Amino acid sequence: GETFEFQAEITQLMSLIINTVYSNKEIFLRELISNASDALDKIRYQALSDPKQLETEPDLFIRITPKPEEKVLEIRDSGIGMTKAELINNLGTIAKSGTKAFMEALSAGADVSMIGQFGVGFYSLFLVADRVQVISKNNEDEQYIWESNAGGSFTVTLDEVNERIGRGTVLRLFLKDDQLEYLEEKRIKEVIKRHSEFVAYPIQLLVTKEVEVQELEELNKTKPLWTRNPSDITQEEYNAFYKSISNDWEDPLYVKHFSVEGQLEFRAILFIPKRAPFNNIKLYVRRVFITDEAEDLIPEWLSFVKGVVDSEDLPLNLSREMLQQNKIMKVIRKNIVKKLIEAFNEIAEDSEQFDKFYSAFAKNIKLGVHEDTQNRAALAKLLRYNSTKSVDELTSLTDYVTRMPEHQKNIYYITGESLKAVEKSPFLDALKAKNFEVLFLTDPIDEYAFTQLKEFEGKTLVDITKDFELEETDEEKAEREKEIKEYEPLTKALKDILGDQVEKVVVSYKLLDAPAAIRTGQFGWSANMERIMKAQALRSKKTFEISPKSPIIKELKKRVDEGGAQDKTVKDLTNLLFETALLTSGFSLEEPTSFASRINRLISLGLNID
Amino acid sequence: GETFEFQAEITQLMSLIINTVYSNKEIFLRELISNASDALDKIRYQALSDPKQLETEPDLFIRITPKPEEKVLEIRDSGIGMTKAELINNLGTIAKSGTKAFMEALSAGADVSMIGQFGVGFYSLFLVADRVQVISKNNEDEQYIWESNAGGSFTVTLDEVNERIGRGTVLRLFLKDDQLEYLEEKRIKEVIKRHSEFVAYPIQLLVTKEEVQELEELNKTKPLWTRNPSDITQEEYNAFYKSISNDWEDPLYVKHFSVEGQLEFRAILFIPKRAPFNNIKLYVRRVFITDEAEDLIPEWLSFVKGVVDSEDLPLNLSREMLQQNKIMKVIRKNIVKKLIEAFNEIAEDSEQFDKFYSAFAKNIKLGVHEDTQNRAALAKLLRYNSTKSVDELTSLTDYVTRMPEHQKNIYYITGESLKAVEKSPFLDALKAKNFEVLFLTDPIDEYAFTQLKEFEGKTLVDITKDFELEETDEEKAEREKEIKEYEPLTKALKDILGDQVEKVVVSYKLLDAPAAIRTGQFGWSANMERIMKAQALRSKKTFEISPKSPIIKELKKRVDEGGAQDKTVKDLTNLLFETALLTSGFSLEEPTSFASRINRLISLGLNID
Amino acid sequence: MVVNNPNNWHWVDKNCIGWAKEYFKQKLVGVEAGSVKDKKYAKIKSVSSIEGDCEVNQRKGKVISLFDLKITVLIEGHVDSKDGSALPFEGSINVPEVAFDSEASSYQFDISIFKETSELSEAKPLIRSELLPKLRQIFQQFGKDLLATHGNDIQVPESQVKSNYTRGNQKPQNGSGNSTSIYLEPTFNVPSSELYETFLDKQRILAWTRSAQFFNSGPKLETKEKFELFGGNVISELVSCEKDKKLVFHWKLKDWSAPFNSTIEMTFHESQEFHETKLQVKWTGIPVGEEDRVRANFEEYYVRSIKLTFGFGAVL
Amino acid sequence: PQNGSGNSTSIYLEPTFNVPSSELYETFLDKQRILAWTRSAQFFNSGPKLETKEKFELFGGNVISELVSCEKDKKLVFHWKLKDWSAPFNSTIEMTFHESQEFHETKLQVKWTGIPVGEEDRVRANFEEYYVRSIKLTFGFGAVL
Ligand SMILES: Nc1ncnc2c1ncn2[C@@H]1O[C@H](COP(=O)(O)OP(=O)(O)NP(=O)(O)O)[C@@H](O)[C@H]1O
Ligand SMILES: Nc1ncnc2c1ncn2[C@@H]1O[C@H](COP(=O)(O)OP(=O)(O)NP(=O)(O)O)[C@@H](O)[C@H]1O
Ligand SMILES: [K+]
Ligand SMILES: [K+]
Ligand SMILES: [Mg+2]
Ligand SMILES: [Mg+2]
Repeated sequence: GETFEFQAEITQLMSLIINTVYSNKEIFLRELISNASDALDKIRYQALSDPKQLETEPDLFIRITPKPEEKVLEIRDSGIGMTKAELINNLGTIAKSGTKAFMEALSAGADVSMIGQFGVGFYSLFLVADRVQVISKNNEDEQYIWESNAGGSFTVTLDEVNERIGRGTVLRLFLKDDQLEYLEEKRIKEVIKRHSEFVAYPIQLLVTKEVEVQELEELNKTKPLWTRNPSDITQEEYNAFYKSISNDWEDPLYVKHFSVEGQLEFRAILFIPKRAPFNNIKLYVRRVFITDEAEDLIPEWLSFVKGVVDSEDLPLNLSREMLQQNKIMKVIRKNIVKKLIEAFNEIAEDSEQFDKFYSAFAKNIKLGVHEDTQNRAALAKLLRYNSTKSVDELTSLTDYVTRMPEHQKNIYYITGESLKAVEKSPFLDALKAKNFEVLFLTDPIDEYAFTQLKEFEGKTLVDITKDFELEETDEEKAEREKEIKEYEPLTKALKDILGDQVEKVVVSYKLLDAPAAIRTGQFGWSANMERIMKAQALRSKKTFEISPKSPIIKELKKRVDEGGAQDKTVKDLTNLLFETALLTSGFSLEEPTSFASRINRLISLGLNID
Repeated sequence: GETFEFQAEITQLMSLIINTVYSNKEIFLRELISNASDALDKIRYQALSDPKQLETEPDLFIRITPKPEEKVLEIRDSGIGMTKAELINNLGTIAKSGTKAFMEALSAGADVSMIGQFGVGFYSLFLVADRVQVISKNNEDEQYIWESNAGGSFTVTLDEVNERIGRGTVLRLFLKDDQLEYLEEKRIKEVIKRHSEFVAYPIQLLVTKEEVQELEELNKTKPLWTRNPSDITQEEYNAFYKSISNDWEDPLYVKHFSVEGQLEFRAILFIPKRAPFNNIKLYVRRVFITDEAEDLIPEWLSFVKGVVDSEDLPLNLSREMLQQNKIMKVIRKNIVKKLIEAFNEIAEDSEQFDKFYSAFAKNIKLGVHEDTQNRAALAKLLRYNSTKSVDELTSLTDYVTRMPEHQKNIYYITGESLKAVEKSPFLDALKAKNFEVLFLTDPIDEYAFTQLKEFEGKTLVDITKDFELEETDEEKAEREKEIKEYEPLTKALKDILGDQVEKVVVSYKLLDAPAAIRTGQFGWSANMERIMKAQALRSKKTFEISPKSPIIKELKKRVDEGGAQDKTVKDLTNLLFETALLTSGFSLEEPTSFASRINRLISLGLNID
Repeated sequence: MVVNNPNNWHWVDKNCIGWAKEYFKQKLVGVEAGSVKDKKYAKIKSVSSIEGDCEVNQRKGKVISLFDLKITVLIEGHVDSKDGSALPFEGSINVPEVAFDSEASSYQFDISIFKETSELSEAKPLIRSELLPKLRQIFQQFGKDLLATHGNDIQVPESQVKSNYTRGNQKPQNGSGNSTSIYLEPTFNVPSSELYETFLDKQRILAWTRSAQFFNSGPKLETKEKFELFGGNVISELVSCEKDKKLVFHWKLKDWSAPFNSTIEMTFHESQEFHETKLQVKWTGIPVGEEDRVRANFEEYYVRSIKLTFGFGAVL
Repeated sequence: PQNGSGNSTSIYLEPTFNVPSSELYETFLDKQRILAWTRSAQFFNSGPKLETKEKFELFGGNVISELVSCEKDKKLVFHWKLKDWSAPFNSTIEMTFHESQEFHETKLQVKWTGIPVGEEDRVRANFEEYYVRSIKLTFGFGAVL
């Protein structure tokens, strides 16, 4: 019937674009620096074909001059400038991006990396400025003044009351009474060090010293390293770059600089620090900081690494500080983890460098084995622990299976409080007799990784603290069954005394010197796991096994056949051996006062005290 | 100088609202349901002054009828509708909000709170649809059709081929090929439950069952913040809690308050019965904005559930985040102030506070360690066991009430469990002087006591560490005379242990135990050292003996006979030292050596040579 | 579809996970290894599951695709036998990932043959000889045609584009709803002996729930026995159960209406190799607007509640 | 306007440590104890403890400090400067001890002056990590959660 055209309410669109688009008010400085960088790229692209276009102002700089006495924040650049028509068409029309039209005029494959693509980034200055006095100057026109106060209208007047400039645009910002914080030296340097730190052109800031001459300081003192080949970059440049992306004081332990070319164009310079920071990976589009709270970019267990990611081509939002329904992050997530795992393997090739990396990020590597599943096998080869044959240095799981004999089919390990407790545990005597290497786990996060891997190159991970069965000859099983049957009333005697403290009393041959020990029933929390869960701030049955070769156990067996199943002297000694085995196996002792009373009675008995 | 005006490039501005904003694509359903609620509020406001306006379609509803056969998502409402001129101005001009123009034309003190203020929310349906067919019908006009293909032009044609409706607006969304997920009942109810769950008007959904189609009301639970907390019953709060959160159980306590003035906002805060180990959602104009606000609720108080319905909040163009305005801190302190007052009301009840303290013991004590402004208010809720409260729990204010006149410090003790601290040898000293000692069993108790440091003028003193007590003039001379007599014994125990202890002093705070180990009142306690050495995500010792114990007296007799370097005196010294570590809460290094000593005493008792 | 992108400058997304599944349903099937007359033969019959991402995008006129799918298929066939004619066999092929920049040597294939015997040792070199090269050319061609069918749906023709930069880059009454069903497999480090009694012994049920109301005085749960959980809000009834192998419950929430009554089917898959048990829970009958609520709470009131009260596994 | 540098600013911190003033004072001077909470230190003199007008590098050599004045467990003034800082920029940090015998704590009033304008937030967050939390976790002089 009737066909109409879409219109726009100018008196209301200006309020929506300025006030209800950007979250923070400091974003206005990022867009004005980005617009200055785009204008400098236009005159630089024309200087390659016309050197006379750069003779009026050969220095390509960005100068910021705050004036507290006048409440004016002046931002001057030496870009291409705007003519009289561009101040009305490009700058006067909302959503009109002239820099985008300049990118569409040239052929595909140029060396242009301009930032301006939407066309509503200039109006963000009105969040802090009441009225603007943008002054422009082009080579093919005169010098004009663009005055506006976000009141639905602007005026363009020929400049005759201001200083003559060679080429570029001068942005005069009359800040409001409540936005006078952007006139000091501190607030200006915070926004530059946050959004426009890696601008290719130098950003000059006019500071005022004390008696009080005003000077110019380059805010962007570090140049972006992703624009260069990683082979030409030395070690000193990577250290200064790490001290700029983060607030750390020390040098990075390892640098991983890669670049993926193809369907997805993005670069990343990932740094591995020397200590754990206990986000960290920032994202940059067109060499401009977008956001650092990307959760689908880097895993949580891998978030210890520092660095930034240059991903110039990405879907940006109108606020230009958030990405839209990030399905590309999953492609960058798998690429960052893949490059970091390959970087971790390169560190593993060295001996002095991997010792510092593993000692500082031992928890982070083991957290990946517990949480990550697709890359669990790659991270398992990086685990380094101690063993009975590796008491001096840390050994890997790959070196463990190399020293495994031909008759061993499982990987034995043991957990505990510290290294001194697991090295003298009575559970190692059985494996040392059969020449079986047993790993040592000292950190509380070791158990959470082993109950998720469950297999390394076909070898099943078995904990010697739990109930496990060893392989022996057939003639040994025959003679051992007779001793267990002979010690049957001895095991039944220890069961009724302890009661519900243990699940069962069996004769175990995995003990050589210790009289008895306690093991878990292969299900539940182990001796170390139960103690750890009961000691967390933000947050199983026991098996009594005796050794048939100990002289104490043989003496207790002699008391059973003599009718000493209910004697007072035997009940004290069986409870004494039970609570003593709990201390060696790693269990928490209940009511240690009564256990100390048994020791005090033994001390008095030795001192001839009646 | 010529004075021009600001223009707008329609062909580019339209793309700025289509494929540059609204990060998520499910926002189109929320803004369309919100547009239906505003239209229903306009016809409802006119029905109070003109009942004839609500006579065409008296039933107010919002119907959503998905059609997977032709890929059409139809959304019909019975609002005021749009005339032929409104489809060109209100629905054909960017940033033109007819809803906001209707609010500014009302009277003073209106009860209607519409959502439409921006004017660009209607162009969000193009994220999932390539073309829309809006069918409107007003009382003072005919039924028209608003057709557009998300381009730069639209057509308005008189409706003569579709079904005649009484009053309202029908939106036919021709979904794209990749956005066909919004034609199923799962995605439809998911966005409504997430964004438009608390619309005042019922949202009807045409669901096909196994071809008998029926209508289900998606918003079954009406919002409760628009009502007074007095007439709201208990079962209404339980059904409301099960809707804002996926919890199955009933809320333990409900804190519904309302702040008036320049920051009028409603908030119904729920306290669950079990710890959920964000949780507080934000609502503006009966529309869910976001729940990722980190400055709205403290970290230690993140266990509380509920929503906060405010009105004066600066929203962005997408209505999914809040801008920095230095106002969330005012709502932050008001939430904590009301919850602290709510926690005090729970403390008035015995059965209600027992379930709250036993379920959120870590959260209450975490605020004492983290928060400092309300640290004294949170200390009133701390409950612990003691020597005089072995059965039930007692508060810190009840502890000072039972304190004698000669006591000036609050004594406590840390440990791993209640059975370990109840039999500790450090209690015999305070029990003799009739001093109550609290029992700290949780690992977070020491983190809270190391930050409070004072309760009603009483300094918190840990009996595990080194401290001093009161003593009469007759005992101060007797203790000094006995310490200098046992001086060679203290030096005899020092060189044997060496660096294992800092100093060996004769202590009189032990009655039954012959020896004990203390921290030193400056270092980490035995429990604190054990906690740090057991965290998955992550001090000097003092040897004090009791001069009244028969074991210590026998060890003193061996010193004067030249037995300072004997083999038997060195075995008993290391045995007694490591035994005191088990009672004080320390972990024994190399427990195999300690077991080898016990095995040798077993052989001595069994007449084994 | 209608795309309003002047000069194709803005990022326009188009999900193609649906079309990708239908493309593999007509390309992976029907391909065979060898012939039926030979003693060795195999052929894929159907695709097991297609999970991942498959979307096409455009930035400045170039059709980019960053798809990443997890392809798994079921394969049949027969191998040589020592006695009698050839014996049939079944198996499955598991692909880790199919990316956009993957080469021919990058595609991996996890061979999963059912009923592994020593006679079927020649089954692995069979698929690696003629079947694997046939799957590589299909995966490589998947990137070419994907940009050919969905590439024209976006990037409007150059007749309406006035940008040379982008041009050079182009190549009924009121009622209720129906129900649904979910499927999960939580892992527990516990044998099926006590894991079965965990859901039956009333003394143990009150441990990981802390709130229960049993109507009968029986020691443990029996068939056709109702009991309320979580303050009477969770109403479930045991109707069928096997000895440590099957558990069937009639789960029902108090907020649900009368015609809604879900059914939980628990199956025990204890493996003595790793000392664990995978409890396959086949939950059906849940409303469509309640399957996400009962699933997120099952990992908190049923999975983590048991692993923390009885210690049947460590969680962090 | 010529090319130069910016101005200077100041901060004030008061971290609470659970350690007497006698032991905490020796922590910042004993070279054997400095290597514990710093994990890397380079001293140029053979002295057992730090003396007046003595320079030493910390944290791999990026942090240059120098003791210019100190009292008996009461005052500790160091000249703090970073490696990436310019030549004219040289900050001075003062440490004042306040032993509280009633609570068994020591509030170390830190008066740090001479910090560059842009380098303000960097030296404040890292001070709580390399100086405050590092000593509390190495010697057990405070509970960190
Ligand atoms: N300092 C400047 N020098 C020259 N031209 C400028 C300057 N600042 C803005 N312009 C012009 O103003 C136009 C409008 O740009 P603007 O409104 O800032 O958004 P945009 O840069 O085009 N896109 P975006 O920055 O992503 O929001 C640009 O296309 C330039 O031609
Ligand atoms: N279903 C409807 N029935 C009647 N009028 C409607 C309907 N939807 C939209 N309108 C009209 O269209 C105008 C444009 O609203 P809209 O573009 O959706 O933005 P808004 O709702 O006013 N504010 P916002 O949604 O935050 O952008 C409204 O003010 C109404 O006058
Ligand atoms: K513009
Ligand atoms: K509109
Ligand atoms: Mg701009
Ligand atoms: Mg709207």
